[PDB]
Amino acid sequence: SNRWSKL
Amino acid sequence: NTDYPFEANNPYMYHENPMEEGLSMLKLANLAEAALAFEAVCQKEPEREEAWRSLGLTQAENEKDGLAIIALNHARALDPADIAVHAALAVSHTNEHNANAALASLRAWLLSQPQYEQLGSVNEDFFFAAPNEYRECRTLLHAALEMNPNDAQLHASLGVLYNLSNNYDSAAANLRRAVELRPDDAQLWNKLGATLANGNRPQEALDAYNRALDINPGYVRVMYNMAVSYSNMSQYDLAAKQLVRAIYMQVATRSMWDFFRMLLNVMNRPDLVELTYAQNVEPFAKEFG
Repeated sequence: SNRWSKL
Repeated sequence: NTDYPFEANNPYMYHENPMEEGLSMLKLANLAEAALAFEAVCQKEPEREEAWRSLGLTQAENEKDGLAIIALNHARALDPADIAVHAALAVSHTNEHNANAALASLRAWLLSQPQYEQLGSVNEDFFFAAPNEYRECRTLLHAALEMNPNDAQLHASLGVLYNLSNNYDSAAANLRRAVELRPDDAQLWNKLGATLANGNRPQEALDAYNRALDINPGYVRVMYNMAVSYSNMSQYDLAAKQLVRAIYMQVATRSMWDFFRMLLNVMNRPDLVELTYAQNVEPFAKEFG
């Protein structure tokens, strides 16, 4: 699982 | 590096005051449009700051941090006291992994508030590389927090900071405190969503993102963020559906297509991957309207 979420 | 790449054939170069047209396209839950409008006000009136701010603030919501920072820097260039621009800057650099520019922006967000400018009298163990800058404005925001125990924008700011140091433990505690206060802030429900997702709880995250879309039914980041959680849980059908809705609602688009290309990949569809190179979201059928 390694993708980045955005604020 | 300085100026905005303005989109050609802007239909609002022909409209008498497009600021108002856009401001209510944002009211009409339609970011792609409202960005064009503000793009004109900025080209018609360079010197008007609430145009560059609305432009930036909107592009960030429309999943384009690149253009959002360029735009907020001009709004800051015009008014360097503008707490909403600085709040937004911090969020954008945090996402863009520019640590020093983020800390600077948070600090500036705090010290510009007249009720906190008293704190400007300042002066191995805990995390960050970029360390003095981070120990400073973590202290500074806690002092601010024991002045005003329940300032929601203070928690939301602590949440921003704890994402940079990868402490989604504390970030989620604070951003949970921040919604609750303001349980109808979409900006804030997303932030929780992302904190949770980054800290490996995509399950919960998906809840937080739904509350956000209940409030702003056309918030493109979030649609994208929902794809990111569905992808991280290896539920690629769902990620794929969600990214399409996000791509559609974005309008051309971005590395958004690159992300969709790797989904169809792991999914074992060599077709479909082949035809991502047309602009067209049209053929991709599982959703309609």
